[PDB]
Amino acid sequence: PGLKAKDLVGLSQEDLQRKLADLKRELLSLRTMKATVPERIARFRVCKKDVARVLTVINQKARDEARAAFEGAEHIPKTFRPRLTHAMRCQLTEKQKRLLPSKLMKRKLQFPKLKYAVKV
Amino acid sequence: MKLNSAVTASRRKCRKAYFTANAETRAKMMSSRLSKELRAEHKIKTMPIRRGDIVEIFTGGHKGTGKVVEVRRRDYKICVEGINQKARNPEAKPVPYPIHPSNCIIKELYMNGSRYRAIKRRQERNAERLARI
Amino acid sequence: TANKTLSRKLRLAKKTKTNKNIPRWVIAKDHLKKTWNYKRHHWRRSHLKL
Amino acid sequence: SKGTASFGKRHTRIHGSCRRCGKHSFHLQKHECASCGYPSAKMRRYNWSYKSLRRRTQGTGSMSHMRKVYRAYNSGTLKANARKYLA
Amino acid sequence: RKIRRRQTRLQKAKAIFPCPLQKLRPSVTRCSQKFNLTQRIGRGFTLRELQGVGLSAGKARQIGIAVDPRRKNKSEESVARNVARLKEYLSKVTIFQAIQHQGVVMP
RNA sequence: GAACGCCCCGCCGGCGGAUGCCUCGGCCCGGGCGGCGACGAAGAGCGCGGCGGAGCGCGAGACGCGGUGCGGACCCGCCCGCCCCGAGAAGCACCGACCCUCGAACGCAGCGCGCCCGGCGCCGCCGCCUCGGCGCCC
RNA sequence: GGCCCCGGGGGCGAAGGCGGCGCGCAGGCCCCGCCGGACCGGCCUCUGGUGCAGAUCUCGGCAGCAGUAGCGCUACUCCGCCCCCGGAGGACUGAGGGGGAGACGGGUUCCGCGGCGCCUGCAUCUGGCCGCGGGUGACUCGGGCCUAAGCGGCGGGUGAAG
RNA sequence: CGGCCCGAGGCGGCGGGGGCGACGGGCGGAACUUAAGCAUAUCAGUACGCCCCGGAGGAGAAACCAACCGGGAUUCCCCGUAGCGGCGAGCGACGCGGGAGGAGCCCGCCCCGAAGGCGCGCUGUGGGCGCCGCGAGGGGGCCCGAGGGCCCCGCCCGAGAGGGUGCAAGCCCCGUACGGCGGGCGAGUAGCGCUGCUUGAGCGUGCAGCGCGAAGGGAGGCGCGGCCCUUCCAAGGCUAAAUACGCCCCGGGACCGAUAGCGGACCAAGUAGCGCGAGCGAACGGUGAAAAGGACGCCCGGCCGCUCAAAAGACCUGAACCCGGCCGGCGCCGGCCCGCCGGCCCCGUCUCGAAACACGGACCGAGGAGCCA
Ligand SMILES: [K+]
Ligand SMILES: [K+]
Ligand SMILES: [K+]
Ligand SMILES: [K+]
Ligand SMILES: [K+]
Ligand SMILES: [K+]
Ligand SMILES: [K+]
Ligand SMILES: [K+]
Ligand SMILES: [K+]
Ligand SMILES: [K+]
Ligand SMILES: [K+]
Ligand SMILES: [K+]
Ligand SMILES: [K+]
Ligand SMILES: [K+]
Ligand SMILES: [K+]
Ligand SMILES: [K+]
Ligand SMILES: [K+]
Ligand SMILES: [K+]
Ligand SMILES: [K+]
Ligand SMILES: [K+]
Ligand SMILES: [K+]
Ligand SMILES: [K+]
Ligand SMILES: [K+]
Ligand SMILES: [K+]
Ligand SMILES: [K+]
Ligand SMILES: [K+]
Ligand SMILES: [K+]
Ligand SMILES: [K+]
Ligand SMILES: [K+]
Ligand SMILES: [K+]
Ligand SMILES: [K+]
Ligand SMILES: [K+]
Ligand SMILES: [K+]
Ligand SMILES: [K+]
Ligand SMILES: [K+]
Ligand SMILES: [K+]
Ligand SMILES: [K+]
Ligand SMILES: [K+]
Ligand SMILES: [K+]
Ligand SMILES: [K+]
Ligand SMILES: [Mg+2]
Ligand SMILES: [Mg+2]
Ligand SMILES: [Mg+2]
Ligand SMILES: [Mg+2]
Ligand SMILES: [Mg+2]
Ligand SMILES: [Mg+2]
Ligand SMILES: [Mg+2]
Ligand SMILES: [Mg+2]
Ligand SMILES: [Mg+2]
Ligand SMILES: [Mg+2]
Ligand SMILES: [Mg+2]
Ligand SMILES: [Mg+2]
Ligand SMILES: [Mg+2]
Ligand SMILES: [Mg+2]
Ligand SMILES: [Mg+2]
Ligand SMILES: [Mg+2]
Repeated sequence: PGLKAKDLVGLSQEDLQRKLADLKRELLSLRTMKATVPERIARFRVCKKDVARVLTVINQKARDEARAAFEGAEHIPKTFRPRLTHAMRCQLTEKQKRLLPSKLMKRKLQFPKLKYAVKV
Repeated sequence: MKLNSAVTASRRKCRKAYFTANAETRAKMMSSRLSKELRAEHKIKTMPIRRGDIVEIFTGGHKGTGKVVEVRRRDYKICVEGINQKARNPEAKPVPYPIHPSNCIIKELYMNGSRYRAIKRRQERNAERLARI
Repeated sequence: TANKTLSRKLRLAKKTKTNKNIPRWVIAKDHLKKTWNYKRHHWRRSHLKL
Repeated sequence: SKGTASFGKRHTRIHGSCRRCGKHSFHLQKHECASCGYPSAKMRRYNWSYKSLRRRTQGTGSMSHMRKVYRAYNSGTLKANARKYLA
Repeated sequence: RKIRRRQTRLQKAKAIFPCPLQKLRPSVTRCSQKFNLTQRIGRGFTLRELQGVGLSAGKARQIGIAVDPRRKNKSEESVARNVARLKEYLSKVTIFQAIQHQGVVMP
């Protein structure tokens, strides 16, 4: 059970931050009760995961904000860059690899490829 | 004779597949017949067993009809109501003799939205096959 | 020694913390017959080199 | 008295825990590890002991990043992303 | 390996349909005194041979003829035999349900 | 003589783990694939479960969080929880995040300290700012 | 790999084990009774990691010997009632201590309650053993700082490199 | 005081560093061993140490081979003796021929001169297979703890590959067969002399140090000098394919079956344990269809009996060596019914010769040595 990430979606940043503060103090209270009942020990589990959900939502909203803030620059923060391996980031582009000198290109546009059949 | 070459015919691999199967496969592996009446009504030959189905047993030393109280998927067996090990006391609790789902025909089905829908899905696919053939 | 660094203290503390037996409800839950944790140790015959 | 009596004069630690490989192999006076070779930048590896090689190598740990990257390549969207980049 | 190579040449044949898998290669004389009177398949046709029929190196390459500008003829009979081969091939070629020739062309 | 010892005319017991049968394991061949890293790898340490030692997994959001699909009654013990034409347990696949200390390991050190209020490692390429020279000239 | 005349033998009892007869010059084979509780072959053709008394053979189990050889540090006794606890007696260690405390090494052995399956080469109601809870607080003590003998670093130098 | 030249500190963007038991490239580089000794030789241009990429890599479009009624870049596969050598032991290419695959090109030089990628550059830029899903068809009678067993009568079959189910199942259940989505031409150079390594390369196969050092030059498996002939253009660069391979995933097998097969089949093996360290490294698989994992009563652990087909009771079967209780009797061969008479040294081995005071062997089980190219 417990709070749903959809029901935290579309809520203001300060409502979210106060709800996180409440959950933190609640886990302190509950941990104190543990060190000093079925409903209480179920609530402890549900509340750990409620904290996790609030923090998930806060991070997702902030990330979308920042990725709009940097959308059209020349230098993007490395966190928002494409997901690619080291090798792929270092490879040449297909256009760069298919670039041809002028004289070679001219002689390649002269006599292009042709479909033909040969009989017996 | 098999023709498909991504499917093993190796006893070691088949037995290891039967054990260590995941839960969805195990649930599908625990199927049983529908009776003739339900075969006529739903036009379906087999269903995965469930709590709330009434089952008529044969071929065993514990023969009778009862409702499915529990499903022991690790063992691939089902605990039916009324079908027990013979107890020692006159008072002591019942203890279920576990029945294997292929030793039964389901007599009356538990129904809900998902059961209805998956049955209709299966009918339409069998109809595609029957139109092809 | 009575004069020990925190790093050696912490690794010794973990050995002490994990030197325990299998819980009985764990034995019942997991359906075990082996009930001795053979990674236990005793200070008299051990040579912890931490 | 070169045996049992001489064994009673041992109250020193020659080696301690290594910061890189974690073994009781870091020599506390030479300041250099006899198992992995720390503080060398490269790891100590020898072909005359393949059992020593198999004891600590790629795969005896978690392989967390490489595991995710391989599954993403083999079945996820990574090569499509490569095509979009390399356009 | 036999199956692997058969699959590869099947894929290539589909890709380039209806071209043949092979180029037109010349007829040449085997090198030894021991293999003196028989012919075999060479690498390419000489520019002298192409000048026989008209085609240039690029034009012949385009219409599917191996061209070897490093070879030099050793006599006039070499030329006559290979110009007959070129001339007949250019007879028998069509250029665009078509038929894809198989194996070596004019063995 | 009895008894001890020995052989077995047979009947029962111990100690030990051979033989027989079985096999979620090995080995050989062939086919795929050939996919890591300063955006922090491989590896190491420590910690994380309601009752939690080992191994798997995870990282202070810790025995896991979210999104899209599928699936459709369970969840090894004790507890909880779910249950329904959708209300959603087991399970599966992709994608988005979190990601403590050490480690090519990057303020110095390895667990102790700094300079400064952003932060503060080495090499190289291309630019740029500010500069030196009784180099050649003006 | 084949055959085994309506398609070879098997819970109406397979393989193996223990006794017994029969056949064969022999290697070996066949049957019966008891145990056991799921697989096994005769004939033709094919293949091999194909037959043990020995190797100071390897691994495992195990006999006689045999209830045998064996169990420094002066010492215990009576009663409550065990080598434990109490009281009374008799002794010892003898201030370079069988005393009181630190450094190194050990790593929880520390404390309280409970206990005797293992250990405590005899016993135990004892315990450094086993279970369950606990436990080490610094402006002034030490480490952090300084430098010793040393060790590392330094535009660079050298070496096929490391 | 400015320009150009040669340097210094800082800042920004970008790149490098480490990791792998294979395949691949570059270096350094043994000894055991064989020669029935041992130096050259061989092992071996191997082990091992250092460096460097990739999905392949390297190589590559003749300063080639040849001697023909001639071929024509590179790689790989089939095929087979010239020669080297204490001319001993040993070692050893290749062309021609048949196939897999096939692909060609440009910088400097020369002409234009900023036409260029314009804070640079005239000490020269620019041009000439995987993802989904359906899926046929057997009863009746005996008996068992249990029908996949026995008897008798049938169905499906593009499916009689197989796994499960309380005992051998096409028809009890998963699967199996039949289909859908994504789809004008290179200088401290070439060559030569001396020296060291390397090669089948032999008065030099390839490399290198040092000294000398060209113009038309290189090659033609025996040196030097001269004349010819045949055939190529070094000292600069790029390039697909046919080829090779561990880890991990997938399928198969006249392979092993728990002292075997990997060291490792067992919820926790490179684990427990051992060594200051480099490193070394085990043993341990199996109840039953179902845990039904042991009622009631009686003594004060035992006895009775209970579950189950059965205790199979901490577990399948349960041999030998060795031992305890009851019963019988007091070594091999042969005759006789049975305790007499006759014969009998401890095997294996080396050896002229073993019972030897020659050596190995307390007992028992399982393993254990002429196979392959
Ligand atoms: K990479
Ligand atoms: K202390
Ligand atoms: K100790
Ligand atoms: K001594
Ligand atoms: K060291
Ligand atoms: K065999
Ligand atoms: K004795
Ligand atoms: K006590
Ligand atoms: K050098
Ligand atoms: K060498
Ligand atoms: K040698
Ligand atoms: K020698
Ligand atoms: K020698
Ligand atoms: K020698
Ligand atoms: K020689
Ligand atoms: K040699
Ligand atoms: K010789
Ligand atoms: K070809
Ligand atoms: K069944
Ligand atoms: K020169
Ligand atoms: K030279
Ligand atoms: K040689
Ligand atoms: K010679
Ligand atoms: K010289
Ligand atoms: K000549
Ligand atoms: K030569
Ligand atoms: K010559
Ligand atoms: K082993
Ligand atoms: K002998
Ligand atoms: K001898
Ligand atoms: K003799
Ligand atoms: K003898
Ligand atoms: K003898
Ligand atoms: K004698
Ligand atoms: K004697
Ligand atoms: K004797
Ligand atoms: K002898
Ligand atoms: K002797
Ligand atoms: K001897
Ligand atoms: K002897
Ligand atoms: Mg020292
Ligand atoms: Mg754990
Ligand atoms: Mg053998
Ligand atoms: Mg013998
Ligand atoms: Mg005294
Ligand atoms: Mg105490
Ligand atoms: Mg004792
Ligand atoms: Mg002080
Ligand atoms: Mg010799
Ligand atoms: Mg050689
Ligand atoms: Mg290459
Ligand atoms: Mg040589
Ligand atoms: Mg083994
Ligand atoms: Mg037994
Ligand atoms: Mg002896
Ligand atoms: Mg044997």
